[PDB]
Amino acid sequence: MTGAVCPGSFDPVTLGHLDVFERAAAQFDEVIVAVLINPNKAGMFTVDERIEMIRESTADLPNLRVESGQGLLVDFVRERGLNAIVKGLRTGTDFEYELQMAQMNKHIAGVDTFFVATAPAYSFVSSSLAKEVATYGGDVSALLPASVHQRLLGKLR
Amino acid sequence: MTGAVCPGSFDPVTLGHLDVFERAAAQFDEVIVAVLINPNKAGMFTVDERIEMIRESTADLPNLRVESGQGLLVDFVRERGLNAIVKGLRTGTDFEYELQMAQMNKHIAGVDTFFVATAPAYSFVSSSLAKEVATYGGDVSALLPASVHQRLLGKLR
Amino acid sequence: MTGAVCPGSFDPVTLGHLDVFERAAAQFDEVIVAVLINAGMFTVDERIEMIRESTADLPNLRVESGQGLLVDFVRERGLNAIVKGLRTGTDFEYELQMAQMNKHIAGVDTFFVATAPAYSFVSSSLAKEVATYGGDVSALLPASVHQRLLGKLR
Amino acid sequence: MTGAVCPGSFDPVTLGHLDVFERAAAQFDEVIVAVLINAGMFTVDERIEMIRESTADLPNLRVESGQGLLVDFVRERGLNAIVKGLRTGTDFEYELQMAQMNKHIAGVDTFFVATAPAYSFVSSSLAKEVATYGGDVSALLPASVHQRLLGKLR
Amino acid sequence: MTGAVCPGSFDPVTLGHLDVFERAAAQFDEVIVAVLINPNKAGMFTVDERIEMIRESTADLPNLRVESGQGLLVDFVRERGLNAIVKGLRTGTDFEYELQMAQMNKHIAGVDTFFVATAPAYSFVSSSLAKEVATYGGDVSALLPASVHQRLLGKLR
Amino acid sequence: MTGAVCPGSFDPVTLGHLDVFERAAAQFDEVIVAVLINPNKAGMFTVDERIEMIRESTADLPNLRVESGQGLLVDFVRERGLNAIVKGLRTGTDFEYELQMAQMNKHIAGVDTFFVATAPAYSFVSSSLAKEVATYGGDVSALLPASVHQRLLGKLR
Ligand SMILES: Nc1ccccc1-n1ncc(C(=O)O)c1C(F)(F)F
Ligand SMILES: Nc1ccccc1-n1ncc(C(=O)O)c1C(F)(F)F
Ligand SMILES: Nc1ccccc1-n1ncc(C(=O)O)c1C(F)(F)F
Ligand SMILES: Nc1ccccc1-n1ncc(C(=O)O)c1C(F)(F)F
Repeated sequence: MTGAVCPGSFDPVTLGHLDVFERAAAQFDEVIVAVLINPNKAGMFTVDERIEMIRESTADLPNLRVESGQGLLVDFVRERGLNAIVKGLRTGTDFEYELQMAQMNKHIAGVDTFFVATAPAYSFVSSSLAKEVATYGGDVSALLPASVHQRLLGKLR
Repeated sequence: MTGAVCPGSFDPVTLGHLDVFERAAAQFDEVIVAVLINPNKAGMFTVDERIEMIRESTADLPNLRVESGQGLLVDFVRERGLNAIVKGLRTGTDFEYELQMAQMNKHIAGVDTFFVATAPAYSFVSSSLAKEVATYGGDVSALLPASVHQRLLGKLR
Repeated sequence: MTGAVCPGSFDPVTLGHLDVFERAAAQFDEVIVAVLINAGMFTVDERIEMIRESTADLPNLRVESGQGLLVDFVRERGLNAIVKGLRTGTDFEYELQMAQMNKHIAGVDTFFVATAPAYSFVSSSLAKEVATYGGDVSALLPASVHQRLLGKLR
Repeated sequence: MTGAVCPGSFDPVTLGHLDVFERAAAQFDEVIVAVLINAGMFTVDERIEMIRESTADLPNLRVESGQGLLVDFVRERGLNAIVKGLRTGTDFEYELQMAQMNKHIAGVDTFFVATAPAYSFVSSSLAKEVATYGGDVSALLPASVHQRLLGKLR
Repeated sequence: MTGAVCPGSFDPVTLGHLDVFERAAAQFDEVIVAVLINPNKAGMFTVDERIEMIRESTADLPNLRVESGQGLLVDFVRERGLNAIVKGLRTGTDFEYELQMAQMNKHIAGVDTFFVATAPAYSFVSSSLAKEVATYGGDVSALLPASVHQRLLGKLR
Repeated sequence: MTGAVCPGSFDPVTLGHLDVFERAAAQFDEVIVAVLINPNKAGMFTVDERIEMIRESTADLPNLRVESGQGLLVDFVRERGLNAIVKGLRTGTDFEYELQMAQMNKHIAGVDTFFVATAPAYSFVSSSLAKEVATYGGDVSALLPASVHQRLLGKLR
């Protein structure tokens, strides 16, 4: 059985992330989405809220599961019998930064990273920019899953 | 039942390519190396020679096979009942160019592309630069598998 | 009386190009599309025709063929601005060199716009290549252009 | 009636910025410099003042402070174009994301211009940093700004 | 009488840095490693510790010396009667950022900057990423000189 | 004695090249400008014309000499008792390409490469773009040494 981990803060999950999840679940026997908890930045949504939002949006992916993770990612991956990470990239400068992390993760733990190019429609979407825009009344409903948008309006109120 | 195609001209295969093959073979049930031939431009090596050099250096990968082709890569992929391409990247400029072809390939045929970061040792190795340096007498033995180096020197002489 | 020139080979014009034309047309009183003679699929007249067909709804745009220095083309028509679309940061680096050169020699400025997201991967070159091998590029090209491209391949 | 907004923190405005203002002013009937309140050296009023002082020769330019979404600022003034300067391909990538977002949510377009070559290395941040340690940045800043910067450091 | 300054925070020095030091020392009559301290931000290591770690791994470079400083790098350079800075680069984004500082430094003080490309093996090594990975238990022994690794582990414990 | 080689086609030498030559001659005891002859592309100026133009523009650099070179650059460098190359860069994408060549040259012959950032005024100038512009009556006199411009007008007639 093949498998990969899709890591991120997902605060909140976007349609870009979801596209990556779907494409991973289509090519690996199992996919684990790792929602990374950071004690430093606490973000807009709690880890449990983030997990629930992802589960709602991935309800039709039976071979994908969602968990919280903390600390060194390659430990999270290897603890679950896997040794691949799958991540989306939206630009060359994204690649450069992620490349050093991928080479580091391969060096320290033998864990591989597979990158997928963003769907063209979501090349400009990020969690941070979506939150920023929404905070000032901008409409980001076309960039987020249905599950997220309603919950986002709520947090803003 | 998972699988991916690793495409290239492989004229000749490099250690960088072999690294990608090994990493693909580790993460997918089957891997097909697609030796893509330009029927209008002979390279340095014939199709038979390219395939032999790849086979000799992949003998320890039981789930990898090598086949040639031409025309649209996505047709090669789909006619084998697969839907994924695996390719290596070295730079951010690599990524921009490949992103465009990856997005085109997904658009016209639904085929996805997964990129892996080059092993650091091979980030400067290319088929073209290896051929160029060897043409002028530089030592490229450490960048090419054994199956390649002296065949290359033979071509040049 | 504002104006800009949108240059390119446009062989053929894509929906990515048309997007840039419309955006230029929305912000400048006068837009001239400059079809540059440089070697490819469509003749200059054919390219001009495909563009005119696809830009009928833009009253302040016209299409002309051009040769020689782009800056001469621009200045001989009383303008001093170029409008061009970009997809990547590598696009910017290459175009930046030409933009600074053009400003240096003739005082002609260049305004760049970011590609629409949907057309990130579309280029004349790649569309021709894919169509040549039977790939469907109908969603990447103006309706008129697409039929004409089929015709060339036959 | 064409127009564009040139946004930034301008803390302080540099000769690189002023170059972009002049170039925008040359191609659009109306330019509004938007001084964004976000945390730094000069107050909003001070930044506005330094810009007005340095743009007296541009009759079709005015300077206003802004808060909230840039697209709201732009649309509430009847415009739908942003003009911004770029130095590198990395600049383009970051700005491209915001430009496509801004177009998506409000239909506001963005036009980028390449920096003048002489100002490739100038930024408000680096000029302040260097001046703070006694480096001479007088050739990188408008005459007025430079005196005012000295004053802040004293 | 030729000479160059190799600047950095070196918190801690990496094998990538050491490679740059060695290459500078090979091409200039004297090299000064400038340990630049932010008087307002303690790093992980004190100035004395940073200098010791660099000295212990450069003992075989007779024409290299190590000194700390703060403020404008160009003043450090000129007060030693020198006019050149030598720095390593890994990426094109590295280059854009350093180009801006190099052009500023030439403008204000006439000091030139020479960049060298990272050794391929170290292209993913940074002081910050090494500290981050070690903080969470990853093995970074092969990216840091002997003079550094266990001191780092000691800091973390 | 320290030294470096400054390689290029220099067809014709530009003020950007000259800035690099001056900065190299200021930091190394000797500099050799290697005018690379290519049998494929024959260019606008003969090798001897290119050498003469460079000598005129570098008349006040007594520690810089100009020679023609052919074949593998690292052989040219090592044959002259040197093991450094100095080259200018005008952008990050220039760096990426040159980086692979620098890593290759270091690998095959132990020859180092030092890069210098372009003077801001010449960031847009190249031999090719200068020739192209001049061919159609554009004025590139501010971008080329005095020696070149007159000779360029002549070739165009
Ligand atoms: N936008 C996007 C599209 C495809 C794949 C990934 C992304 N992506 N990458 C990082 C992030 C983030 O904001 O955290 C995202 C996005 F949020 F999903 F858009
Ligand atoms: N060098 C390299 C390393 C990892 C994956 C791929 C490669 N790669 N990439 C492009 C090319 C090329 O020849 O064009 C190669 C290489 F050839 F395998 F080395
Ligand atoms: N990694 C590296 C390799 C060669 C030259 C320099 C470095 N380098 N570059 C930046 C940095 C950094 O720590 O920020 C380093 C490293 F730290 F030495 F590794
Ligand atoms: N333009 C420039 C500026 C500083 C250093 C180098 C250059 N450079 N680099 C390559 C080339 C070339 O055209 O062959 C040049 C230039 F031609 F000098 F501008």
